[PDB]
Amino acid sequence: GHQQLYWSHPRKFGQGSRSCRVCSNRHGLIRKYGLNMCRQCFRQYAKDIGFIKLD
Amino acid sequence: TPDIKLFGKWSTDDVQINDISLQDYIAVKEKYAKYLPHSAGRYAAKRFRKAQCPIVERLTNSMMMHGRNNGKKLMTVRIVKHAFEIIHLLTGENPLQVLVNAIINSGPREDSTRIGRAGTVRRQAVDVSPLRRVNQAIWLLCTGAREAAFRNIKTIAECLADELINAAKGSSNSYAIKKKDELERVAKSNR
Amino acid sequence: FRKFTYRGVDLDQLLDMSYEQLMQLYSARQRRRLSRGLRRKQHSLLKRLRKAKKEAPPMEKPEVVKTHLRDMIILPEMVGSMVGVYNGKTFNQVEIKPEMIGHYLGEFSITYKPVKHGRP
Amino acid sequence: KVRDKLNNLVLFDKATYDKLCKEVPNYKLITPAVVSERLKIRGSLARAALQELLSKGLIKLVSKHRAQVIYTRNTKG
Amino acid sequence: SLVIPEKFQHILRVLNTNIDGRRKIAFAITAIKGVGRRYAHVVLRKADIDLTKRAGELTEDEVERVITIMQNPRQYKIPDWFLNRQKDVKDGKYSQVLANGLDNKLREDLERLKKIRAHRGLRHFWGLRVRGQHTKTTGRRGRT
RNA sequence: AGCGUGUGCCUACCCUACGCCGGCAGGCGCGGGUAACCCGUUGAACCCCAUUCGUGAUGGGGAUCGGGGAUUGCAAUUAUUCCCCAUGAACGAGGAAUUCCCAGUAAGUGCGGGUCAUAAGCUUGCGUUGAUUAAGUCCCUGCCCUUUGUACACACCGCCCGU
Repeated sequence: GHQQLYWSHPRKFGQGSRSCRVCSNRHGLIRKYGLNMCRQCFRQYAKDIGFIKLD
Repeated sequence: TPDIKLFGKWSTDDVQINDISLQDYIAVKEKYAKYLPHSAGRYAAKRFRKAQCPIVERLTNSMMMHGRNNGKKLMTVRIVKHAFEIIHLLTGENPLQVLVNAIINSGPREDSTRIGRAGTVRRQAVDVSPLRRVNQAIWLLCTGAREAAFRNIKTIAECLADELINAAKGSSNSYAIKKKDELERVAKSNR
Repeated sequence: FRKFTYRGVDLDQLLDMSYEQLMQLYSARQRRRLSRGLRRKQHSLLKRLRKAKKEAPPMEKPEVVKTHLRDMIILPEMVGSMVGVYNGKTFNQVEIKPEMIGHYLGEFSITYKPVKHGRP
Repeated sequence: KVRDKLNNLVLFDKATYDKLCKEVPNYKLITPAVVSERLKIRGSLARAALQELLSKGLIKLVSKHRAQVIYTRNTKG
Repeated sequence: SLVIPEKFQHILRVLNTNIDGRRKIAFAITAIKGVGRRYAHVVLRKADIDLTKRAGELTEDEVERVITIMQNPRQYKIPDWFLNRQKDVKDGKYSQVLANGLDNKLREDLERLKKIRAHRGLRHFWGLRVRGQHTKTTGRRGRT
């Protein structure tokens, strides 16, 4: 029963159901407004998104 | 018709200041006479702009201490008004005159300064500025009423009432007069 | 000499009743657990666990069956059964007394050792 | 440094009632705090006695509040 | 009225415990182990006794009615969710316990856990915390 | 009152007015919003007024612990969380020492966002009430410039003499 017990674990909810869409890590995710990455990747690619640190 | 700025129900006129050194620092007469002890603000901005504040407003502002009472201006105002009620019904004297004569009688006129290194006990006698006289007088009245009204059945509207009249007659049964004359005794002990 | 009674009913009375009223005979969490759904999605292990419990040794000490399921609520039908449940390292072989009802297998297998401090 | 743990009576005995009725309308300031201090009774008991004296008409009201109330004697003239 | 009444009972001896008579009846009965502030108002609402009287002037028939409400609260229309001991593991009855059934039933439940050898019983036997909280930083008054 | 947020790609998990049932935690058919339109005029808290309490480890304080009921999830036991009744410990303004701040500031008080299936004693923002003291100093802890001294330069937390 390798096929039916290989990934029968439900990852429907929880932290590991989502991941970073830049580098695929599961720590420090930003889910607000659907960015779906960690803080470092947003800080590195924040200029081309259009977010400016005016304040 | 604004014939007289009646402080709720007390008249701000016919009040006598006995000391001439506190004449321009206590403003209750004919210019800084309000209906309430609560004004707007911009009074602690510059250096000497707090000398133009009404004395009952300064007492109300110094009434609130010890964490759980900061900002509650309405509650201190109604303590002040009730205390004025017991002061008027208790002696037969106008309550603004009792406030003026207590601050003059409870003002420490000579101070000792800590001088030297940290730990050594040396005091040098200096005299107290007239603004600082009023300032420590109000602070002493407030802390005397505060430590009188603590873990006691007697309310703060009565504990504040007994504290000024004991300072007004100089009976030295009040706590402000107690620290005033031990401070004068310490300043006199080493000059 | 004392006879055990649970919720006003007897042991054989508890055996010869069903889950539809046994949920109200249980507590709040156990009613929610049994009323959640069918024991099919992950509890086919539980299905074959009560099957292996329904396997009957003869009139002696019953044979021990061991499992990794710490989330098993003690049914009344499995009183007087011999079981060792996994705490992570070994199997604590425990006798099912007629008092187990309303609990888990994780209630009766300790994980941490009781600490005995020495010198700092 | 004497403790003197106060044990206030929950209701009036004989001497407290006429002591109150002869001395409390002869005082300048009357509040339940000073009545409880002078007559060694409870705070709510002093409030009930002062409400009775107010209903009798021998005490005039000055100001009422949820914290404390202010009472005074009648004019002797 | 405000004068002390005759045979004003000072110390009330109810259910072999000591009860002061100087306290309010909604609060003087709360000194009994097992009954608190919330359930005291319901008892003096089922019985026709006002909440404005002290405990020291009540007499035998009203305190006897209150003791009946103590011992048998179910048929005086007290709701079933208001009770402290519900759905018993021994017999399955709704009851209110007043310090004797309370103390001996808590003792019997603790020895039941210690006999059944659940980890709640082992933690009660060892003298630790059972509700699952951190012990590393607190509980410094455990042992010397 | 003011910052906000709201049906998401694999990705399913949104914010909610209104009606009934139930003490409550909660449950079902119903309508809006992909947003200055709907929650929403965001009937927030502290405050204000009126009773009860009366110096009593007390109606302060809610730790510990027993029983019961709902929600999330495949799964709660080492109690996820919430609700109900009991249980009512220490604590009487805190030693030596030490942190932050000077105007809508400290402080009191609550509301949003982040983590989030279930979710704030943390953090970032927001609003309400709203002060005492001071317009100075180099004494302490340090910083900038000039002059001088040095056996230091891995730089005084350095180097070095003797039993």
